[PDB]
Amino acid sequence: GSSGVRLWATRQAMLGQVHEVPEGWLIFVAEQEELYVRVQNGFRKVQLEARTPLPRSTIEEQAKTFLDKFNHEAEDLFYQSSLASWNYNTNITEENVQNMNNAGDKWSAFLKEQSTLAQMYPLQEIQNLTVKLQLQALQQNGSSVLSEDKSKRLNTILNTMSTIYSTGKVCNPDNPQECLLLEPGLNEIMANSLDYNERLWAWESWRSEVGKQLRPLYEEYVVLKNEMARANHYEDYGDYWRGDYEVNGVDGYDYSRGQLIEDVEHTFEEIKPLYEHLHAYVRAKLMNAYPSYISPIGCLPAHLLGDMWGRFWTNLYSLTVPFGQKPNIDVTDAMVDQAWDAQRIFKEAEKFFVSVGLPNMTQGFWENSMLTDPGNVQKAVCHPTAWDLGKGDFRILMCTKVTMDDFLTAHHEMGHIQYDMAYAAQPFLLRNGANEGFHEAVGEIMSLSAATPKHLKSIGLLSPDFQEDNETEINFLLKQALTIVGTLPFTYMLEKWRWMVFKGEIPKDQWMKKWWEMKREIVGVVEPVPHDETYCDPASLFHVSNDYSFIRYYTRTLYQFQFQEALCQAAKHEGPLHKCDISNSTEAGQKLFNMLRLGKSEPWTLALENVVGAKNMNVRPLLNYFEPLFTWLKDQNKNSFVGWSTDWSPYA
Amino acid sequence: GNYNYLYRLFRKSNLKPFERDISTEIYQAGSTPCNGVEGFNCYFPLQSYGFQPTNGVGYQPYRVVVLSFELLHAPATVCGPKKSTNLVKNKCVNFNFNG
Repeated sequence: GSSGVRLWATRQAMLGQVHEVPEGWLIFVAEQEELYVRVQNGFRKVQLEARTPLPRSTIEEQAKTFLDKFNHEAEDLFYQSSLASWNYNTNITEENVQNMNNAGDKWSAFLKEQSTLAQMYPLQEIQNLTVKLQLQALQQNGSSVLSEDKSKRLNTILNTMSTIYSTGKVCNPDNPQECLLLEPGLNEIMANSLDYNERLWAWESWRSEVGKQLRPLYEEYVVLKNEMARANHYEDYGDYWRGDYEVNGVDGYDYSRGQLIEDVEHTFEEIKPLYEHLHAYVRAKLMNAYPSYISPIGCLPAHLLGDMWGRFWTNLYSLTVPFGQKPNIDVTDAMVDQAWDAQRIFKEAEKFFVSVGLPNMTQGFWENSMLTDPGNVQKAVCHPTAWDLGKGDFRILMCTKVTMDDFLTAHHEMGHIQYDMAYAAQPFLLRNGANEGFHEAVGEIMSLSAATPKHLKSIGLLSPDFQEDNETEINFLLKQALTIVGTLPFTYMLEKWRWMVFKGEIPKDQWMKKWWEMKREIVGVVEPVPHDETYCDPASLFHVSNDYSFIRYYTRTLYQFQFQEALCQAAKHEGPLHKCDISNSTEAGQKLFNMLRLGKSEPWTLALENVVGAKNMNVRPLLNYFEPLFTWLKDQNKNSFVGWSTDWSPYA
Repeated sequence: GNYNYLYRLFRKSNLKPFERDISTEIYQAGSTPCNGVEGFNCYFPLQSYGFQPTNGVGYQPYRVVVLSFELLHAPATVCGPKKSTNLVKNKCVNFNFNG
């Protein structure tokens, strides 16, 4: 059965000819602009909304044209900006310094103008999710939503703390002119020398010169960060950062900023028993090293963890090794045995990355990127960074040496750029990770797979005769727990600390004390010397002073654990999860590429569901990864009391 | 960036086959009149191509030539190479001298 639509100039003709209209034939009159449907023995009026004045130019069309025009030009401006930064990062020169000064000025002014242009394109009338999301990123004024003076002073205060952190130096009382910067003068001595006094003095001096000075600056920074957060419709600057994780308008995958806090708290609570076992054993090894400085029940000292913030216990791995007589897993000496260099490291990384089924990447990166420090004629930065220069240009900044640590970071760096060009089909705005905890997770998962002994034996890094006993597995698991699981409570709490600092729930005269209270009850670490609120120890973090959200690391850890578990499930791995390798598994790479190509256009919750199968994050891979270590810690906790004590202090 | 080349990103309608559009009119993306200048809902359809030695393989400047062949009532002019064989004599052969 088929029918159509009929028209009449006037309703008088409609009434006369309505008898000849078959059922299913629509009746329309232009005089009254009324629509009717022919029904059994009559016609039923079709409800019509307000008549639009033929708006053939919707905001959607104008926004799409504006977005396309912006993306085409923004690509070029960002491209040349990335080139200049790379040139400076490969050759530090005075002419290079002014290059990003001009490039950054043009890029910033261009970004604010496009943001200004997008301001008259409200998202309510926009139905395209991609268009709405891209313009929302465009309309993000940030510091410019407030007045110019508020933005100018916030930038000046931001520059002040960034400079202070960079120049943070402490001098020995006996030698006034002998002073050491935090990186690497302070960090090297505390990570190498195990002396309690020297570490305590460096910890105390660093927090006295920096904590006291940055306390008024941080409070003013927080106050201003709350000022434009509410101007950006956020209860605090913490909510402003949490807005990235928020997903709105996606049925079945919507995520809220408050949901992130609840899920992060839930994940930490269930993780806590594993962390308590690790903290107990690390404490147990601490009385083994220093019996008169750490209580069997009290919390760990702040300076006796290998990190002055208490971030990583990797420096304590030697001091807290499960078995100090069993040699560790390392094939760096085999690389120089086979005469390998940074070029071979990246070449083997690509061979591993094509063994997992993903296609080989172009030759432009190889000839446009350095893998070793360019001598001494030109100064270059060796920090691990990924260059998403755009226009199909991708580069890696790394002075990679012939070492396993550089081998893993090289794997980490190429995984970063391999995530970058995977979603090249996305527009310029959408050519980014779904969240801040995804780009690092991608580089971490396969670098660990490369570090697996099976991968080393497969490509000859490790001899096939190497024996894989539980002793080496336990030692490897503990090192992973110290480096990865150990930093989780510090990462969760500090972001929790900074969140209510922006919120203002904990008053200023309690922040640091609440931090140390949270360091004891939650982190299980106690400061070695009592201070006052003039100390601003959480602000001594690089990310706090440089305006970086710290939730990225805790989220990335659980994201990478979920990614690794899905990789092993796709590869049908059997046995311990820490020995699971994704090499020579084309299907695993294809499944990873299913979301690598997706990019940030889709919600990150959907991406997480596509990888593992759960829309929400979970700590299930953690238990599977560290089950042999969890049992070992439980067995070895006969003297390691599970947990900590808030009452005990190194000074009390 | 090799910005000599430009591309008609925007046009009022789809171009007909074998048609060249060179007009540099300011494209009106909205209902706001352009008045000969760009701005709100007004952009330049002939955006600039950017080509650099370090650009992506699919983003490199690619020289493309299309050779359409026209056969009409007019006599055929662009013929093929029409290769010729060797020469034999005093032998019963099947020859072909220009048809």
